[PDB]
Amino acid sequence: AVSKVERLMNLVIALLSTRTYLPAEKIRTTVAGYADSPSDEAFSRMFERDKNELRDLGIPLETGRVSKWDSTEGYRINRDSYALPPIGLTADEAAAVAVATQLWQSPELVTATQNAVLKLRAAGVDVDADGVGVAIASTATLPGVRGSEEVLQSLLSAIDEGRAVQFEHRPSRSADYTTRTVEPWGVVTHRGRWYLVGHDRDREDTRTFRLSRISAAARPIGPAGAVQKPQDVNLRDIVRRAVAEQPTGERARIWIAGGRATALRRQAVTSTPRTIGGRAGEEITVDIGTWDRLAREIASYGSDAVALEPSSLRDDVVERLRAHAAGGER
Amino acid sequence: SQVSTRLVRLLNMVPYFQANPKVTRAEAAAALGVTGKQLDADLDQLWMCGLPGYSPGDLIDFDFVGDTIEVTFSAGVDHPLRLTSTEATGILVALRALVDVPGMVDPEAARSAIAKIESAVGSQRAVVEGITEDTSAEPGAAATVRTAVRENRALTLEYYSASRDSLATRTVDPIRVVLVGDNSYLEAWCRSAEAVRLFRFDRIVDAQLLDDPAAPPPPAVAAGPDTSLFDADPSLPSATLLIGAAAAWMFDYYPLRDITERPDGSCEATMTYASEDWMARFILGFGAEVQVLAPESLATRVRQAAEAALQAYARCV
Repeated sequence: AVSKVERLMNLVIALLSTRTYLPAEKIRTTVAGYADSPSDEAFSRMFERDKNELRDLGIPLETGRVSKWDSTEGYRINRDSYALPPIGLTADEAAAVAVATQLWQSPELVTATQNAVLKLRAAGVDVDADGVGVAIASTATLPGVRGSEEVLQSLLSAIDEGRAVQFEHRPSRSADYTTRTVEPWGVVTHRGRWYLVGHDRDREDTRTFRLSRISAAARPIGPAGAVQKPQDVNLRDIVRRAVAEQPTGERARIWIAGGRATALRRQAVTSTPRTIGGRAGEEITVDIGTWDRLAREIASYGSDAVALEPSSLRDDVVERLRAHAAGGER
Repeated sequence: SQVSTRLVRLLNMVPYFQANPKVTRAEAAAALGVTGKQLDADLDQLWMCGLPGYSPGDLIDFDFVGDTIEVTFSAGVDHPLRLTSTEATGILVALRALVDVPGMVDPEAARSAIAKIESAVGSQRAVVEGITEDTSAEPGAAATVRTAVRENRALTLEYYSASRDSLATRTVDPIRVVLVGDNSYLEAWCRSAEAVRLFRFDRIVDAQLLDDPAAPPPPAVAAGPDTSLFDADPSLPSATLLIGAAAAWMFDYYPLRDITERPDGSCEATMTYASEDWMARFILGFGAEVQVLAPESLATRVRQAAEAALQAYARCV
């Protein structure tokens, strides 16, 4: 009567401690747990199941010939390939790992992170979370981390398996869902927002998709190893380009009353004091960027911020203010 | 399955004990995150298993000194098991996700950890990568905040209140740092108003360290990690507004409630506002894209503000 865990531990210990390849019959005779099989076929099936499980657990089994004077196949576990290289960790890195191990919430990701942390601690370092005293408050309201958790797991699994993905994506809530099948290249984060980078098989272009928009149906399709992304492609540069295209638009002169518009004050490029209409303040020459965003920012402050140049932005602001002042009828 | 994880843990226990010569029971339980009985059963099961031959000098044997654990013969178990692709990828993803969040972790430590893990596991440029190789966007206030949290020293913070649109200089004592959504907030007790408040890093112009290591009242009274006193309160007023199809920008970054759909664009939503001025500015920003429905007083105030802005623009040149 030998338990499965004990049998597997005995098998891996026996393989690790032997410098010569071991055939199946020797393993059956020597290692405990392989002497109770009523028949040879049952032993072969049990051994194959155990070897499949051990190979699935990531242990690098190697199969070869016992010697140049024999032909029966034998098994071994390389001591060099099985052992991770030693690593020295300072207090800062230990604190970083301890803080980062408490982000995920999916059971699979939690289990994987826990196993990785256990292996890292067993490597020799001491990872402690109570020293920093930093916790996580939000666990079910995050639109980037918590909301985009299962989708990120599916994308990571597909990238690891080297397979294309098919999913449903919508540019906005008003628009309609569209089925997109793309070959992924990686995942890049920016300002705490994930952005899947891939090449579409329906448009043939490099696209970045915000993981918040994509639903949980990130179905993996295609044979393994069929995805060969170019190495020279820099995903982070493409993400940065996709984040913002218009550098500065133009230079605009906007008057803002003093003591307010602090958010706009921080965005000021050049400033000059001036008093207009009995109200003092500063006229600032600044950038443009997105026209709609700047128009909204100017219109939010109302009389506090007065646009001077260009005249088109002033006309847009005046039109929006008149639409507001119409009484809501239109 | 569960058996796989149990086998991995029981195989990696030996190097953990080899690294720490005299680790006690409580430390081992805390490190491996298992109960006392489970730890004892796993240790006993590992005791009676080892090299083939099963001589008492051929299997792994311990040396129990009181309540301490030490290894005398590892039988070849000298190094921990390698890292699979999934766990290493998850760790790297978490580390690269927390490096951009301001104040939760030192960026230099995160970069060093990334480099060391990549060197240990042999990862290449085919993995997740950040945007900023060297941020340099830290103004130094975040480091001062972390130092004050570690050393429990008084801090002076100049915070920009967007609801009131002002700059307020306060003397606060930190309690803990928490993450909410994509905006991490430093939690601090302020004696100016004598309350627990959450300040955002991007709204802090600068921080000043002071030599007043005074323990805040909440540790001596109540030190709940959440303390969501007004994160979601019924007393908070809510305005009912109509949103056009084009103005979908606010549909993502703001908590819209009671969303009603209409092809004619005659169905609306409801959103809470902290202050009347904040909601008025938010409404005026979108222009004609957003139409005011309720309350009537808010609509009248918005109309008066728009008329005043139009008059000011007419007077100005």
